[PDB]
Amino acid sequence: CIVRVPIALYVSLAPMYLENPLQGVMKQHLNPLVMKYNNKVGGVVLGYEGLKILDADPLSKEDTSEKLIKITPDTPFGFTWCHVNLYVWQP
Amino acid sequence: PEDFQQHEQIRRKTLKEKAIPKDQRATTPYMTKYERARILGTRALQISMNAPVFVDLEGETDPLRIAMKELAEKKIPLVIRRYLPDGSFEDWSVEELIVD
Amino acid sequence: YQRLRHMVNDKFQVRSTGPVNSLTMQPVKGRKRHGGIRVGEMERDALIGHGTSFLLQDRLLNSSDYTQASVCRECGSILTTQQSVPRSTVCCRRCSMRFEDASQIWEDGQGNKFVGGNETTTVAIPFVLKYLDSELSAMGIRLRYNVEPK
Amino acid sequence: ENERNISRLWRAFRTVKEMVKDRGYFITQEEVELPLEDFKAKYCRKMMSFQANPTEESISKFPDMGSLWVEFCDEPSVGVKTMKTFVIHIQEKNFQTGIFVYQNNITPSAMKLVPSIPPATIETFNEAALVVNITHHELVPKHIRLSSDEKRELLKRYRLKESQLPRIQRADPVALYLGLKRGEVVKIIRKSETSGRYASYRICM
Amino acid sequence: GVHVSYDNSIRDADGTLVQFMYGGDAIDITKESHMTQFEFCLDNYYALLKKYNPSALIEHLDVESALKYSKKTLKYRKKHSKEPHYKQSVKYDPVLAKYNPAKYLGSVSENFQDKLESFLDKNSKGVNEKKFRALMQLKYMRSLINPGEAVGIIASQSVGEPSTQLGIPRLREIVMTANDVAAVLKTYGVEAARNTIVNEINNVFSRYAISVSFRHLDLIADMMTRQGTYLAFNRQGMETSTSSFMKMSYETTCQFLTKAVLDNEREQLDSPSARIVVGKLNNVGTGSFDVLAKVPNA
Amino acid sequence: MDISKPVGSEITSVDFGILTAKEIRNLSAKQITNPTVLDNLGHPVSGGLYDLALGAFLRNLCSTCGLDEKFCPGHQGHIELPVPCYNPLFFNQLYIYLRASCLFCHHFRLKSVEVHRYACKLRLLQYGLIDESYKLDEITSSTLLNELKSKRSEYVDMAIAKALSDGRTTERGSFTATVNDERKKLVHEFHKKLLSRGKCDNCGMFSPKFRKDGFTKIFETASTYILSTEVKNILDTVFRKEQCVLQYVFHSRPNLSRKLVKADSFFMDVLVVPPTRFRLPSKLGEEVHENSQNQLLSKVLTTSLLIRDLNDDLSKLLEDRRVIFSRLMNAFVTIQNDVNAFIDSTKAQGVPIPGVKQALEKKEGLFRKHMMGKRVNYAARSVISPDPNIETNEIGVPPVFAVKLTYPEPVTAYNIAELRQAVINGPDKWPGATQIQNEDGSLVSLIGMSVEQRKALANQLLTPSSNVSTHTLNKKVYRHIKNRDVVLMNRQPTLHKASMMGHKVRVLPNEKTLRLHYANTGAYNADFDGDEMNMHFPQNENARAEALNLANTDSQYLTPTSGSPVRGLIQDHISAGVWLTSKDSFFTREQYQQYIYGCIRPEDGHTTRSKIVTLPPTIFKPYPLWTGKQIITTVLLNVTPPDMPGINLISKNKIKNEYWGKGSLENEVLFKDGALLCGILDKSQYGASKYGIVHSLHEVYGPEVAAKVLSVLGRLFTNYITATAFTCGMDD
Amino acid sequence: VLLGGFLYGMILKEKIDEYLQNIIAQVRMDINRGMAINFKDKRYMSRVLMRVNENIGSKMQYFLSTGNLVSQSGLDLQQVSGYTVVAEKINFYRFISHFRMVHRGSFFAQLKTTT
Amino acid sequence: TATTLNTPVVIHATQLPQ
RNA sequence: UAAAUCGAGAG
DNA sequence: ATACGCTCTCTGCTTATCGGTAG
DNA sequence: CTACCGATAAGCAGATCTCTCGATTGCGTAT
Ligand SMILES: [Zn+2]
Ligand SMILES: [Zn+2]
Ligand SMILES: [Zn+2]
Repeated sequence: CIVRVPIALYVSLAPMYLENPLQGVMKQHLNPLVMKYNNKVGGVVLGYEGLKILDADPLSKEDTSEKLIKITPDTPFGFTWCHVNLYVWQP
Repeated sequence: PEDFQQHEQIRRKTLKEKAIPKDQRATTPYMTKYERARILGTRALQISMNAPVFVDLEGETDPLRIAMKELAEKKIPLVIRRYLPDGSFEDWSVEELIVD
Repeated sequence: YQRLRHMVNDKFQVRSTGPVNSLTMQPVKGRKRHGGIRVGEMERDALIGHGTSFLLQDRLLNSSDYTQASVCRECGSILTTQQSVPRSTVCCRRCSMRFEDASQIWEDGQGNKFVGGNETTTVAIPFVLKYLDSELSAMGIRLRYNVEPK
Repeated sequence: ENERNISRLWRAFRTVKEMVKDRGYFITQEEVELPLEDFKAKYCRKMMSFQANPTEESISKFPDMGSLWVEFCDEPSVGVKTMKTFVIHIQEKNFQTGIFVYQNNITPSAMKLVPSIPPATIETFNEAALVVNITHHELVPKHIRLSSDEKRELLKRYRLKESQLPRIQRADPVALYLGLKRGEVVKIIRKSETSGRYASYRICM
Repeated sequence: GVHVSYDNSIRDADGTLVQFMYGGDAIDITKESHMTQFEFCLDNYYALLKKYNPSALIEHLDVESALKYSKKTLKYRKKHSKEPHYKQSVKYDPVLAKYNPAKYLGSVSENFQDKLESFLDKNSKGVNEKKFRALMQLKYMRSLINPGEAVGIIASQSVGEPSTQLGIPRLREIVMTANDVAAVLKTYGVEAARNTIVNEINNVFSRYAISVSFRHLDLIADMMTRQGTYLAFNRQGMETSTSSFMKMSYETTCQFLTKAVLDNEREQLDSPSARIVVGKLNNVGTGSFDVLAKVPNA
Repeated sequence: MDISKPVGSEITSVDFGILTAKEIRNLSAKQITNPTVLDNLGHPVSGGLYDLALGAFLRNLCSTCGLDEKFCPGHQGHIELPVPCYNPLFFNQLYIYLRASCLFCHHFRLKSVEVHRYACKLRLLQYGLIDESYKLDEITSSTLLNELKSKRSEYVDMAIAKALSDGRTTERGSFTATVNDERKKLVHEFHKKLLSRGKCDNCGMFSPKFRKDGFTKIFETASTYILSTEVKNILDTVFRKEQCVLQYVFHSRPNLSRKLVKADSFFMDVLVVPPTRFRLPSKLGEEVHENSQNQLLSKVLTTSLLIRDLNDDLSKLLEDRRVIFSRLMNAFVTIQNDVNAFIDSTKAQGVPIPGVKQALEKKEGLFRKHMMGKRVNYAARSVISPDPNIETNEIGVPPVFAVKLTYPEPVTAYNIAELRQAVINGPDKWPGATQIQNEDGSLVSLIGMSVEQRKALANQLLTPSSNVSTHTLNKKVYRHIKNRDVVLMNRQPTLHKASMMGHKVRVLPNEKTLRLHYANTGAYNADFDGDEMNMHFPQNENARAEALNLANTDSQYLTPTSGSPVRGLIQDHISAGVWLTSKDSFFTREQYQQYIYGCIRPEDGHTTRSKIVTLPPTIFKPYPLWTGKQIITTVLLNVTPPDMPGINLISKNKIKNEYWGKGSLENEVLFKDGALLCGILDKSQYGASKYGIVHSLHEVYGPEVAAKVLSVLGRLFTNYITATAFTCGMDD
Repeated sequence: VLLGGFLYGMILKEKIDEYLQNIIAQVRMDINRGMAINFKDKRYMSRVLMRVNENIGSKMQYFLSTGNLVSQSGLDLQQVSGYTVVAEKINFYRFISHFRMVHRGSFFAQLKTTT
Repeated sequence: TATTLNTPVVIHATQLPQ
């Protein structure tokens, strides 16, 4: 009864993770989302896969290695969307 | 999961409509005073919170000084997004901008 | 020569974190109470005039009455949400419904259990905004604050 | 004052001829600079009535700009008898536009036939307002109507919505002189003290 | 909220365009001091040339087209001006209206270019004429007001602060409480009203011998006359404004709150007054753009 | 505000809508009954204005939420009004839409053709097509009226369709100042002509004229009073019939919600009591004065109980009914006036207590006193005293301010060299820290701590986080305002923007007054006869950037009023210039060298050569002399950047050529290739004057070089006046 | 110049007039409460007097400690507040100056025409 | 715990579960 | 711990 | 002794009663 | 002939910088 649920979250990235934004999103939010029941999904998240960061410039190729990440005004943190498929377990 | 998809699609479609293509923009190529100030402040904030260090540290401790050192060599990895009154925005990377 | 009575030990004051006017959360008024200084209309307009946007936003907002208040996404209200007694989250009241008509159930200290209304998120505002919200909902006017990332 | 009234009448006629020429209609300076002897030997008011048509250049810039009829009343006042007569006359030769002149006053009954027959717009003017041309005064700059291509280009240049431009009220004396219509953007050439001549705009509303 | 946009056109927070070119030339008054001091510029030609360093200011700037059009319009104007202003059919726009002064070198105002030409035509004197005009035009390119300047605030301060030193009541008869603007508007139209406003709001300052830059009087007059009428600076003029919170924060908060709530008015939080009331960053200067960070990994 | 607490959501916009009775009864945590705030023994009376469930009150855990006084935001309750009463905000709206109707046909007294015409005009103004509606008016028996209405409706719908399909107006309307202006004009003409109908058009039967003597009461004449429930029902029926026509008079953007506008919004079915947190009692030592809002709500609750009892007495059942009816009517009127008083404090009949509107109307209201101009934190005020040796871009912070004001610097791998020793110093040993804001947001204090423990804490500033969730953040130290920081100095009144500049802070060791260089005198229009001014200390790097770069004292040389300068030395230095740059001014080798090193000390960066250069003596024989002109020349040569020529300038001063003797040429000033060859420095050269030497240095070498020149000129003229005086006397 | 001794006498006179009016209103209340009175009995005089406010001195002390003129009868003065000045006594110059200053009135402070 | 630094602001399901 | 009104002052 | 009833300005807008004009 | 729209004549509402101190803060009556 393992379901692959494609979620689309709005995560926030620290300055220390501008070098590995993928690993940054994984370490900040997805890792704090594994093995915990999620009501916004429905089951218990066994794992994740296919983390994909959206872009702030619509005029970029789908493989643009550099994507613009909007920076919040008051703070040095970035806020951006990410589409990612979670291998959730629903009883 | 279906009204959400329409919401996301409309968001990104209006985003692409507003976003002026790179090879059509008609804004002043200099990095104006306000833009320079904000770039320095934002990159300084980032440096304070353990952002990547490109430029060499000659004993500086004020993050605004490290930001100024990065701006001297144009190593600052930011992008200005100049907004037109209509809402259309032109993105200019820091490097493309000629300061003073 | 005459020594006038306007000495410096009466006319110097320096302000840091401390007493706040609790209904509007801006620092209290007074040298004796260790109160802050007014940055009025003529100072705000000058701060804007220099183009200093972050400076004005730090004097006016970030230092005096900055607060991270929860807002319900759908109903668009600030002073409607509340904490939930565990048997531990934040839920709303206006767009939540009593459990008599209906997981997503949360209980108050009165025991009145509700369902739904979990569409809330943090927004940074001046507290005087919350007080104006109250003093307007007293008059029957409702201000709905739609958040950006719906 | 009969000679004085004739002199004022000739001055108003010259100003009207010039105003007709300004809108882009076939008049020349020889007609415009029609001296007092010319006015006496040609018209010394129904004889002062006439028709004007666009020039070829104006037609190229304004494809829909039609014929114009200019009239001068006899009785110092105008009633629905004359105004309906003028509307019927407009419908008789199917003029796109027409303008009217009164000496003393016009009744609201006559004014009740102004929006009577759109889109065949008919305007109305006095004589004393046209004794002196307003656009000749130093303070008023030059105004120029823009073709819809020019207006569209102006709106796309600044990414403006139509009403976001500065407004000029449709009742402005300049708008009445140049016969502006709502949505017709005007380019104005201001001779500034600090920048010389520069181009601004105003949408008529 | 009246600031400088990126079209080099000044407009309110919402967007209602106030003027298209700042003062007609978009020159910053804090950088206009030594723009017409040609003899000074020539004497220190080498120092100025070192300070501007046109070596890296040509790889991203066009010169030829703007200079061509400026020459063409200069020749056309010298062909004209025998006749008064109404007969002077344009057939040719000023360079600033057609070309962006901050993107095309040589896009300069008519009076400035004419005075520079007069100087170069009365003073025939290692510096040549072409290099001197290149340096002067680059200096003009660097003497433009940056986008996002609170020109409304600066104009208000520059018309109010010197007014501290006929006189102030005359100001109140022109700015606040409606030769006479009413007569010239009812007879000659709206642009004559604007010119009369500027002239009378200037000559009172002149009689006090305070130098007041016309890039302020023009902005004031073009904000007053934005509706085609003689909108004074009182609550009557303010009533025609998009953002509610500014009007509530100004005066008669009850009447404006009623009018806001009866129309279910949804103000878009653009005015400087509104953005503070709701806790967001301002819309002038440093906040007039976003900042986004490039990240290496995909 | 903390930079390490990021906020994602932002308020795009807000919209002003009326709250409805049904919505209130759903949100409320409790409805309050009795007009007693709190019973004796100190506890609050359950069901009163205060309560456990209206917010935690004075060490009483809130019932609604379950959190303490600090952690309870407060919750909103409501008052069940027995009868619906007028809302004083909308009384003029209710009184315009109460008239202009036929009480029988339940339409307006205007012919429905005109009503529909205005409805479609206002619908076109909803979308911004202002000119299209002016042609809509250009359309000119009863069965043909339906066709005329249908034609206008088709015209409007098709114009809307074209504009939306043309990319000219989206689904949310196009509202701007001009379209707003025309909409306001249209509605005002609508109402002006809507009262012009004294006799109905749908059924031509006259109606009584409603006459209002004053707020809280409306009278009919054929005098007669009319109950409020009658007015509510009348306008309810009218709005039901004309919902399609008022849907476009009470709206400006497309009502995408498609929610019908009622007459219930115009009436006070319920009063809303703010959380107890917003009506806490005035505590003054022993004195406790309850809120005026609490008193007004108590009065309304009393009137509610009285009128409810009169109603119940009438319910339990001639002459007794007559007296009870008169008393019930007066209870209605009194509760109406009490509600009007709780909202507005000037419509009442009876000095009067401030109402909720009175907390907003004028200055000292919630807008012009707590939103526009707030009261700021991390700031100081004092009296200014002059101080040369301050670089014209610096301000001298007293040690008192220098120990109080603090900045949160987050600890890095590169900062623990100095923040560790700042923590070791303590909150008193300048420079040093007063607080450590940890990874968990806890603010560990240093004020009451020992130096041993302080060093022990310092040894753990830059440790890894053993919390999986706080790995992003790091500790902050609230360091004292050091010498590198920036401060926004302002002096009220702020007549212009240049009066609020940004200075770099120098931590003077001695006295409690803000020490400021002379040059900024005209910039702040300040004196030193006890003038007071304030220093604001920004707390984040983005704020430091603007005062350091955009509002920086260097960036402020020319006032935008005319582009003229408003800097330049003022009083002593000007006369020291008229004397030092005279022809009589000759200086030996020792004197000249001391004057030059007295102001261009190259140990911090005054001069751009790192080794002072001199000038050949003007008079060789008999012994090496110099001139003040040469002093100015070598000062300029030392301060001016290398690999660049000197200034060339021709100008004048205010001293004529007669005040120096016959044939003199000192009135005209000449700089040639960076050397002062003629003329005396004056007010015109340096001072509030345009095109002088300092202005030229500003224009040529930049603003920073002009600032350095101002500092060096001030220091030199001071060191010259402290070795040579200048005095006014009675013989003068 | 009203000297403040004449003003003191005037306000004292008005206060004792108010005293008499209060006792007359007390008599009226007793007459319209059930009577049980006899005007020629010292017992009834002591009964009426002891229930009314005879503390005229504290009203003068109020007029001094707050400066607010509570005049039941409208006077010929054009203001109502600001009559008592604290003698700060920081200098003998300040103190001796207190006693030589006229005031136009708190009315005229808030005025536009400066004639 | 559970703040914007550690929890997504808004987490939606792109499509139906699969 | 407040908040108003009156008075006294600084610029 | 105390708790409960309470006759100094300036800009607009809005309301109003007297005029006609036109079917 | 009456109804509808102007038109002053009168009546009415809202307005005309920060900061430090001090003092004071209700009669009146029926119990
Ligand atoms: Zn909610
Ligand atoms: Zn609570
Ligand atoms: Zn009817």
